[PDB]
Amino acid sequence: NFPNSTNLPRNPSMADYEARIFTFGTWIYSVNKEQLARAGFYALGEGDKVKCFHCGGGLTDWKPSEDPWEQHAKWYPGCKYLLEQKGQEYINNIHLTHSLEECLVRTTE
Amino acid sequence: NFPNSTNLPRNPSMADYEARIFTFGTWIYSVNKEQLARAGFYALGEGDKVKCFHCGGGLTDWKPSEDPWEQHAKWYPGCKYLLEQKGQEYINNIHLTHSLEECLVRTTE
Amino acid sequence: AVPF
Amino acid sequence: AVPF
Ligand SMILES: [Zn+2]
Ligand SMILES: [Zn+2]
Repeated sequence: NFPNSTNLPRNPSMADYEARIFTFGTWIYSVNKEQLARAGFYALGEGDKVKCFHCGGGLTDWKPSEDPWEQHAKWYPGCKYLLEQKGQEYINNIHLTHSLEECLVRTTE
Repeated sequence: NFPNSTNLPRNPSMADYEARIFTFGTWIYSVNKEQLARAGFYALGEGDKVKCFHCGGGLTDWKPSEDPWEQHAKWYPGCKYLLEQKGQEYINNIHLTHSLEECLVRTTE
Repeated sequence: AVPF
Repeated sequence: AVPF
């Protein structure tokens, strides 16, 4: 069984998809809202600031390209919601790729 | 639609598990027989030699600690039976990890 | 993107 | 393992 933290969302009022999309009413942003919503994010009404309804992690300065799920796992690998939705390989993969890049860059000292 | 061969196994007579475990009658080898069978492998009867019934890849010299699925991917990433069975992120996972290990050992020149 |  |  999972702990205090973990099992339990940091913002239960946002666990539902619907609940979150409704925060992206006025989405003047590049990054797709239906997508942000699916990844578990909801808008804070402060620019493109979003936050996960579970681990509570927040992301800003989204780039046009970026995939919610990747950024989610890239910074908040430990989210339980994320593990349930995208599994281990995904998370660990997003992360192995980066570690690899750091290592291929280190050949430049 | 997804090719000729890829679509078609290299040894249809070994497409069913039951068919494969049998080949493992006398398994005096460390690696588990049920597991190999599950991973698509069967025994040629030439020692610990095995061959995937679909991509036709063959492995030997198994170490006690090895996982059928991992070495199948470590060596035969392209097998379709593997992709259906263990998915994309799994395969790439195994390969990235190796790629990382290499780069980390390259700091040693 | 970025954390906050 | 090793391939063959
Ligand atoms: Zn989260
Ligand atoms: Zn195969």
